[PDB]
Amino acid sequence: SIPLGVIHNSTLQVSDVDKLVCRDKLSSTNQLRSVGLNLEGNGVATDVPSVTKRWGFRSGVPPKVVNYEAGEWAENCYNLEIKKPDGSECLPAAPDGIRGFPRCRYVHKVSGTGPCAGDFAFHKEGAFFLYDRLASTVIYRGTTFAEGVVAFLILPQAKKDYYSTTIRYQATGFGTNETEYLFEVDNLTYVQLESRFTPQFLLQLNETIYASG
Amino acid sequence: SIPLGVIHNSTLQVSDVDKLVCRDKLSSTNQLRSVGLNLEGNGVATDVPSVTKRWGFRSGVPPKVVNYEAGEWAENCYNLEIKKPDGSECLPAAPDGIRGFPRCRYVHKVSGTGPCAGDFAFHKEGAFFLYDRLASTVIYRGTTFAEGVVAFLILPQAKKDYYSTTIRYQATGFGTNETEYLFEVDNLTYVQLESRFTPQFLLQLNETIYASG
Amino acid sequence: SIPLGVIHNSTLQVSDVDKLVCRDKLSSTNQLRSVGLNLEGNGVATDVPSVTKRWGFRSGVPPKVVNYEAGEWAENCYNLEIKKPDGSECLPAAPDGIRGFPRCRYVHKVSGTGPCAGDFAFHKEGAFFLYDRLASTVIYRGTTFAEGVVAFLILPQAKKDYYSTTIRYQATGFGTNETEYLFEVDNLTYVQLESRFTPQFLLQLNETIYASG
Amino acid sequence: DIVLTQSPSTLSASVGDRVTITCRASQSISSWLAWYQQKPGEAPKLLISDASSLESGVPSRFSGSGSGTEFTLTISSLQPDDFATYYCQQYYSSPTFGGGTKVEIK
Amino acid sequence: DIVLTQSPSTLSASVGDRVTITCRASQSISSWLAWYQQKPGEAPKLLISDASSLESGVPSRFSGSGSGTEFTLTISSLQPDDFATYYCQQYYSSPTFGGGTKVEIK
Amino acid sequence: DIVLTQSPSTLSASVGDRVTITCRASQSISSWLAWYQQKPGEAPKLLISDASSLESGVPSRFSGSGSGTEFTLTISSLQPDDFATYYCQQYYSSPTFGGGTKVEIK
Amino acid sequence: QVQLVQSGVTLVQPGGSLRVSCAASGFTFSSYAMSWVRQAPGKGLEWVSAISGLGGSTYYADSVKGRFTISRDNSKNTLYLQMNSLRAEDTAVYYCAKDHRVWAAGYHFDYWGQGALVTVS
Amino acid sequence: QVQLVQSGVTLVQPGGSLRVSCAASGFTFSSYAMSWVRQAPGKGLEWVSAISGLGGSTYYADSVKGRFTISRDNSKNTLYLQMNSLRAEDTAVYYCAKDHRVWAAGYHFDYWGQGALVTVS
Amino acid sequence: QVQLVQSGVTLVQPGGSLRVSCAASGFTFSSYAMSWVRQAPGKGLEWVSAISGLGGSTYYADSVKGRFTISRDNSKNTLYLQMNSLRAEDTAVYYCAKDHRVWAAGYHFDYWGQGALVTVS
Amino acid sequence: PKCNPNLHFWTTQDEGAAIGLAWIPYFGPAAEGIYTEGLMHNQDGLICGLRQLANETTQALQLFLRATTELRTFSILNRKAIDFLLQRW
Amino acid sequence: PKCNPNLHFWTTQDEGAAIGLAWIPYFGPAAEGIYTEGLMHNQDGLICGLRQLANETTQALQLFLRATTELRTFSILNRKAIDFLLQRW
Amino acid sequence: PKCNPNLHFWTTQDEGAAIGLAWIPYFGPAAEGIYTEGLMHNQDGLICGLRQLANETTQALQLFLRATTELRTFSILNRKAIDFLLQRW
Ligand SMILES: *[C@@H]1O[C@H](CO)[C@@H](O[C@@H]2O[C@H](CO)[C@@H](O[C@@H]3O[C@H](CO[C@H]4O[C@H](CO)[C@@H](O)[C@H](O)[C@@H]4O)[C@@H](O)[C@H](O[C@H]4O[C@H](CO)[C@@H](O)[C@H](O)[C@@H]4O[C@H]4O[C@H](CO)[C@@H](O)[C@H](O)[C@@H]4O)[C@@H]3O)[C@H](O)[C@H]2NC(C)=O)[C@H](O)[C@H]1NC(C)=O
Ligand SMILES: *[C@@H]1O[C@H](CO)[C@@H](O[C@@H]2O[C@H](CO)[C@@H](O[C@@H]3O[C@H](CO[C@H]4O[C@H](CO)[C@@H](O)[C@H](O)[C@@H]4O)[C@@H](O)[C@H](O[C@H]4O[C@H](CO)[C@@H](O)[C@H](O)[C@@H]4O[C@H]4O[C@H](CO)[C@@H](O)[C@H](O)[C@@H]4O)[C@@H]3O)[C@H](O)[C@H]2NC(C)=O)[C@H](O)[C@H]1NC(C)=O
Ligand SMILES: *[C@@H]1O[C@H](CO)[C@@H](O[C@@H]2O[C@H](CO)[C@@H](O[C@@H]3O[C@H](CO[C@H]4O[C@H](CO)[C@@H](O)[C@H](O)[C@@H]4O)[C@@H](O)[C@H](O[C@H]4O[C@H](CO)[C@@H](O)[C@H](O)[C@@H]4O[C@H]4O[C@H](CO)[C@@H](O)[C@H](O)[C@@H]4O)[C@@H]3O)[C@H](O)[C@H]2NC(C)=O)[C@H](O)[C@H]1NC(C)=O
Ligand SMILES: *[C@@H]1O[C@H](CO)[C@@H](O[C@@H]2O[C@H](CO)[C@@H](O)[C@H](O)[C@H]2NC(C)=O)[C@H](O)[C@H]1NC(C)=O
Ligand SMILES: *[C@@H]1O[C@H](CO)[C@@H](O[C@@H]2O[C@H](CO)[C@@H](O)[C@H](O)[C@H]2NC(C)=O)[C@H](O)[C@H]1NC(C)=O
Ligand SMILES: *[C@@H]1O[C@H](CO)[C@@H](O[C@@H]2O[C@H](CO)[C@@H](O)[C@H](O)[C@H]2NC(C)=O)[C@H](O)[C@H]1NC(C)=O
Ligand SMILES: *[C@@H]1O[C@H](CO)[C@@H](O)[C@H](O)[C@H]1NC(C)=O
Ligand SMILES: *[C@@H]1O[C@H](CO)[C@@H](O)[C@H](O)[C@H]1NC(C)=O
Ligand SMILES: *[C@@H]1O[C@H](CO)[C@@H](O)[C@H](O)[C@H]1NC(C)=O
Ligand SMILES: *[C@@H]1O[C@H](CO)[C@@H](O)[C@H](O)[C@H]1NC(C)=O
Ligand SMILES: *[C@@H]1O[C@H](CO)[C@@H](O)[C@H](O)[C@H]1NC(C)=O
Ligand SMILES: *[C@@H]1O[C@H](CO)[C@@H](O)[C@H](O)[C@H]1NC(C)=O
Repeated sequence: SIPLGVIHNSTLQVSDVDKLVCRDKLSSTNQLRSVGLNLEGNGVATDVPSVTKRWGFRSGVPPKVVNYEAGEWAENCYNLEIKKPDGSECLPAAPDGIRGFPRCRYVHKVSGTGPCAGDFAFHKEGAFFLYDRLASTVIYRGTTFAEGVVAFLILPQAKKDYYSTTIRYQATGFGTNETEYLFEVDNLTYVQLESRFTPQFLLQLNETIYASG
Repeated sequence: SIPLGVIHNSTLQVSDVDKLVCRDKLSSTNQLRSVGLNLEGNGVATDVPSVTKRWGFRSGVPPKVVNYEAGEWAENCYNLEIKKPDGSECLPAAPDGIRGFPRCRYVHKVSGTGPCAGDFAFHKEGAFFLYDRLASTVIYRGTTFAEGVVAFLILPQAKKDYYSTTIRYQATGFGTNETEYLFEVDNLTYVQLESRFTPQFLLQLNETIYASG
Repeated sequence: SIPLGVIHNSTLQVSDVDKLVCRDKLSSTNQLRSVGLNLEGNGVATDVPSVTKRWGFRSGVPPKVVNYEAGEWAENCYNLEIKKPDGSECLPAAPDGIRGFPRCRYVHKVSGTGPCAGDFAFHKEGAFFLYDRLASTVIYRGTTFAEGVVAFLILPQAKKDYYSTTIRYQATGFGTNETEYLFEVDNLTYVQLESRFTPQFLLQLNETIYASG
Repeated sequence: DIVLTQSPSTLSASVGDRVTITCRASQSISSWLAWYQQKPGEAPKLLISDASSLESGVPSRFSGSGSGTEFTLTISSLQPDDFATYYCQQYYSSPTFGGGTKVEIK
Repeated sequence: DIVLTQSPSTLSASVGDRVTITCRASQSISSWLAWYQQKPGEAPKLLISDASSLESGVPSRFSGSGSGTEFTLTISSLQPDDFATYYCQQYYSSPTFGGGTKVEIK
Repeated sequence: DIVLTQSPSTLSASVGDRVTITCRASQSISSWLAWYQQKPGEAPKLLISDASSLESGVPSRFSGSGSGTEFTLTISSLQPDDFATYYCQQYYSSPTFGGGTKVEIK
Repeated sequence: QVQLVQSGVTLVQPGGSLRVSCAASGFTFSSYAMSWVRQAPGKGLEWVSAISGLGGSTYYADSVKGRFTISRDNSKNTLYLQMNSLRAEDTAVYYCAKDHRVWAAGYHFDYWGQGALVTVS
Repeated sequence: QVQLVQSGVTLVQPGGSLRVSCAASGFTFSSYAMSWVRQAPGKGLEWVSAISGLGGSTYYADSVKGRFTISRDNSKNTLYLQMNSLRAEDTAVYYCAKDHRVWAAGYHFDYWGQGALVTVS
Repeated sequence: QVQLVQSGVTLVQPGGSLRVSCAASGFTFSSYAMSWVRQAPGKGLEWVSAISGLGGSTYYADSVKGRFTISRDNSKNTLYLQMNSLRAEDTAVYYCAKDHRVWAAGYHFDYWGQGALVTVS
Repeated sequence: PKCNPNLHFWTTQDEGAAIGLAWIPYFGPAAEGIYTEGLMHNQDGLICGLRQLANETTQALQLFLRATTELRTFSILNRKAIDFLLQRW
Repeated sequence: PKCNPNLHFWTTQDEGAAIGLAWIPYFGPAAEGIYTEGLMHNQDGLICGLRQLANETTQALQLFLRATTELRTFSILNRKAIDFLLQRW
Repeated sequence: PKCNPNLHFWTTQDEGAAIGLAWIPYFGPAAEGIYTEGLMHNQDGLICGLRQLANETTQALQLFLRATTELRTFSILNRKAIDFLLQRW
């Protein structure tokens, strides 16, 4: 059924079921591992709005959860605290055990509102939402995560194979061609956002208007 | 310890521990499966009252849960929403993940009351309560299910092996030789129930008094 | 990685990974078992205060849970119902499934208060807190348990291998060199406690002042 | 692990009388008890299932009841055929028997 | 498990006209549909992905849309080259085809 | 992964004086530190466990303390025997040593 | 209809062994389970061991666990029992017995074989 | 650039077998997946089976499950297909086809091989 | 009472191998664990590897992982250490060392063997 | 007793792999139209013995669940498999 | 140190299968009278080494639980078994 | 497409066993300083094929999770191992 990857002579192969190995003795299980991977490696437009475009909502489907043992650093983590504009929550709480993605570089924390037509928040292409050593089909309320995927692997019997910035936002529409965005520096000072703006550029703007108020 | 069934030459055998097989290579696990089965196949009196007679209550025992991969269609599903006549709940809520029995033909939904002497609702002979791909020792509040059992099986490496009516009721006593019953057509129009009455007969009576009010 | 014990010729050996056995066929898994063990066997000072000294509090760490199949009788079980002196709870509730340590001899139930600096209650040396067939890294609010450890074992294919007193207390400080203690006989009658006093001695004092009020 | 107690050990009584026999246990049991008969050489026979459910082809004189640990077996209007030895089979947790109960005449 | 329905079966029409073709299914589908062309002997060609995303190197006359089950394909200002046979490839749950759609002139 | 820092590197001092020695680390540690002595050829000896628990058969002059990263070792009223080289053994996460600490006279 | 056939009796030395065979007819031999009970002379009853209606589950008394091996044959409408290492205590009348209930429940027994007064010396 | 090479055609008897080989060039042969579709004469299309971009995942139509065995070779920039037990219905033009998307998604096909009108008798 | 016996010293070529044996007496050899530490001349200390009190758990420093193999014998009141593939850096005085605590905890060491100034050429 | 020799069931498509892109959740069905609904008309007494088998299996099954603390068991068949391995190896 | 060479324990009857009909819940005990209470008087130093063994095992055990996200582990012994299989196969 | 041939990861120290006494919780770190942070600069196209592999694997992975009722799966790799065993035995 499911694929599985191997490491023979420090390089890669692939085999579902039928490809024998009279070589890989599979000495134990600690070499057998499962690995997450972020999509930043694929190099998508990792701005804020496309995220909203890369996602969606619906209902009738549950969440599901899975375990991996290791992943990748995050140049763009994401957390959300959103309510429907009536005042009710969009998202469900994060259950016990789950915690934010531990190892971030730019936490794109957000609040805002919008019609959350759907009691859960899936990825559009069917990606994951990568928490501490865990993935989901969906997002949980008020918790850091990252986008990524998973693979499963075998290893041979030789070896094994920090600031955490905060960033804030506001927005509306939120799953719409009318979706709005804003960037925080202060209580009051905000700005209309563009896809151009990087974390570094906005971090720089924590000096410009940080001086000019 | 536990039994287990096999399929050799498209027929059945049985073996606990010691019976060898130098034949069944057991090529994989997807052939290894676990199956639920409804008692309608055994052909009991599948009326409403005997259900109450086929069950009971007590406490001091927990619930337990188990997984199966497939079962059988239901000519008689059952759901319950019952309170003690004082006003308190009899049953506990259905925890997360669990959902009604998906594939029904006659949903014998019920409400009513009665002394629920026992914080859980076991089967009397020690059957199950079959939810979506899951069984229980007990019933959960406000959720469809069915009665049935389970077996475990191996298969060879060849192959693999809709309306959902609603029905409503009322009742009291509920675990008693004094248990009462009623059948709904309208807000007000009900009738004293008999074990004779089938789903089809009462469905027909959704025409007779449906005309005569 | 992890150790594991064996029973060859009704005596003990040890082996992590590499020590072969061309002897132990490992006929099945029911012989493979996991066992808890109480520290009373090691014969520590099993008074009340050292318990508080044998423990502590902190936060940032979760709880973890594990299963064993059998353990040992308890000459000193322990249960706790403690709040911070402001009035708030120290401990978290015991989740579902978990229940008190079933098989006790002297239940040293307690209440009291004190600064519970840390949202969880670990053991100091890194022992366990042994509930019904289960251990924890921590304690749960309002539930019997015992202190102990675990081992894992294999057995050969031959064989397999009551009052429950109540006792009550009060105390303050509770993780301090200023920790206080009291022993209950009545509503009002208490006494300043000493490490000398055994369950038997205090049980005897349920006659002396039980007469003298 | 559980043990029964037939009581009385036996009886020496005559036709037409009514007799009850008791049967106790060390632990509580539901209506999951049985009764039997057999004679010195004969293969036995079943009498009641569940402690009250009479069997087929048996006189209605045979009757018993109880719950928990105490359990009875009352028969009026005896017969010669009724003077076999009788037994009390637990089947709650293990199919346990006990000392049995013999019958005779003066 | 799912089945399509090309409609119309074909057409016999002339240059410059505009034509739409329909394509139905037995079950609801998103914008996960495609279109093709091929001629009596030629290897086929792709036209649209997702039911609206036109391909490279294709005239802009080619256009279609829909959702759920109903799906369209509208082309104005036809050509001789446009008079191949066209097809409608589901790819929601299984890469399903159907009866195809031929083109000609009077 | 963790590294220590004995400080001072050594000392050249005389009898009767009191001396403290420091011992730092790259990461915070509880009272899970030790101390030792050994001479140019001699097998070593233990002095303190946990950073304050003195050993058996040792003078009470030997004393130290600390927490986290900073850790001390104070001895009054020195002796010739006290002029061995001393060391500081981490045992929090890995049994780590460092540059040691030598003693002498002017 | 229910026609048990308890085999005849044989003498076996201490420590020996034996294969019993009780046969049955009059019903669906598979739908019901069977067992074994013994009565030494001048004694009461004692359950021995039991089987599922199909042979998956086995159940043995503690006193003879491992010493005795139950078995049946649905095809032949036949019961068996293999036994070994036999002591003097095993001298008794072993009966093949049928249940009241069906499908490997209801240990309480309906019928009773003829019995065979097995002996040791 | 994208240069499929559909092999030539061969006659095979009923129940026989065959190994197709389509070759490709013009891109990263590994980054994309492939499949097979058939068109009998005077007929429409029919998906056969498909592969991952690397060979882990396989996918077969129900009608030919087990009868046909897909395979590729990333190193040789080559596709294959092993087939057997062949019926008359299999007489058709089998095309090696490339996806629009990349990395073993997007079953909808970009390119089309030349085809080979396989026959049975 | 605690009487360690560090074996004598031997010269071994580079890349060679060796089996050390430290023996002990004066206590319950099983109840305590042991380890190895080295001091090259004019140098400080360096932990090598360690063992449980019974031999289940092993622990090795990173610098020598796989190169060295610890072992003991509870019955003989004896320690061992197998080593191989030896470099020049390994030239040092290897000590067999006992803990303060008991039952395979308390890496901090109570006693110290005599040491053996192992060499490479 | 009564016994339905016929059978009709609701398996899942755990595999079968007749899959396009609907495997994704966001565009997939909710919880229905997902279970294959296979029929059966094979040997009649087969399934009667099967129902019998399950009814028998119930006993040890309850004993097992009784004999743990787990709520939601999922580890049975894996345990049975490894048991079979040991029983052969 | 101190060590009790004697031992008395509270196993479960996972099997033993001395079972009538009380396996059913509704007529069964609640949670008690279910654990067998076996005694032991075998080799004395055996159990002392055993207690020792557990106290040693604690370390890697905590590291393991620390090294996951699971709350309620149940998968240890199965993992150990399959590890042994690989170690032999 | 784009692909970072370099890689930097955050594994756990499930083992490695460079351990003193900090394995204990009460004196240990909270949740951080616990994950090893290993770097990588090996074969470049290796990891590109790897990322590719994961992106492909996603499909069957979702089908699997869709095809159960479990919330928090943990049983995959054990299942794969035993599958491999059967595939060899
Ligand atoms: C595996 O599959 C088998 C079927 O192949 C199935 O066996 C079935 O078990 C049930 C449970 O015993 C059987 O139903 C029993 O039927 C008898 C006799 O039936 C006649 O009489 C009753 C009552 O008069 C009528 O309703 C019926 O229509 C028939 O005319 C009943 O007497 C039994 O009832 C008593 O015992 C039951 C068991 O406790 C109780 O459920 C019931 O309440 C009755 O007990 C009450 O009265 C007792 C009197 O002493 C009292 O002591 C009790 O405390 C209580 O108050 C029972 O209904 C059914 O016939 C069996 N089927 C077959 C074909 O034999 C297994 O159940 C199944 N396994 C599993 C796990 O499901
Ligand atoms: C495995 O790894 C591969 C990469 O190697 C990755 O494939 C990537 O998939 C996404 C999803 O389709 C691709 O993004 C698409 O790009 C096309 C074309 O890009 C141009 O045009 C868009 C839009 O104008 C620009 O934004 C972009 O910058 C380029 O200029 C887009 O047209 C696609 O958008 C439509 O389709 C998407 C799929 O549904 C939707 O997300 C999107 O909203 C658009 O759909 C909308 O419009 C439709 C019009 O008919 C309408 O029908 C819909 O209902 C909806 O309203 C899309 O953004 C990306 O290019 C792929 N990468 C590569 C290298 O090809 C896989 O996703 C990855 N696997 C997993 C599981 O992650
Ligand atoms: C495996 O089994 C072994 C037993 O075979 C068991 O080892 C036991 O470990 C405990 C924990 O250290 C040992 O208890 C220690 O005993 C010493 C000395 O005992 C005397 O002195 C104390 C205190 O004066 C008296 O109470 C006692 O009755 C004796 O007279 C104590 O000094 C230790 O206390 C200090 O260290 C402990 C460890 O942190 C702390 O729990 C305690 O609070 C003390 O620390 C405090 O003071 C320090 C002073 O510097 C300070 O730095 C700290 O921060 C803190 O404030 C300790 O009580 C016991 O003797 C061992 N048993 C044997 C036979 O040796 C293992 O624990 C067991 N494994 C597991 C996992 O359980
Ligand atoms: C933008 O930069 C300012 C400083 O230049 C940040 O304010 C500092 O925040 C840190 C911790 O976040 C505090 O320790 C300092 O005391 C703050 N300094 C002042 C002058 O306020 C500010 O947090 C940055 N913006 C964001 C969104 O993080
Ligand atoms: C009895 O039959 C009536 C119709 O004959 C049902 O009423 C219809 O219910 C459906 C959906 O349940 C609605 O779409 C119709 O509009 C209803 N029609 C009328 C005239 O009310 C009624 O629900 C049936 N009874 C029960 C209990 O289901
Ligand atoms: C101290 O002993 C007294 C009796 O000597 C206990 O009081 C009895 O408690 C039992 C149940 O706990 C009751 O059934 C009796 O009726 C009580 N008798 C009296 C006279 O009160 C008392 O519980 C004991 N103390 C503690 C803390 O248990
Ligand atoms: C492993 O691969 C390297 C180059 O990648 C090659 O030099 C070597 O011979 C290979 N060894 C084996 C055993 O395949
Ligand atoms: C506004 O910012 C200040 C710090 O600059 C903070 O004290 C205050 O709580 C903030 N208020 C809101 C509403 O965010
Ligand atoms: C399988 O059973 C059928 C009849 O059920 C029989 O004809 C055939 O010979 C059997 N084959 C084997 C291999 O047992
Ligand atoms: C009574 O029935 C009508 C529909 O016929 C419905 O609108 C109403 O809510 C019902 N009321 C109650 C109390 O069930
Ligand atoms: C087992 O140990 C006993 C003593 O403990 C000894 O007499 C016997 O020979 C041993 N047998 C084996 C097979 O090791
Ligand atoms: C005091 O003790 C009596 C029984 O002796 C009991 O009824 C009462 O509830 C107790 N009160 C409190 C506050 O504990």
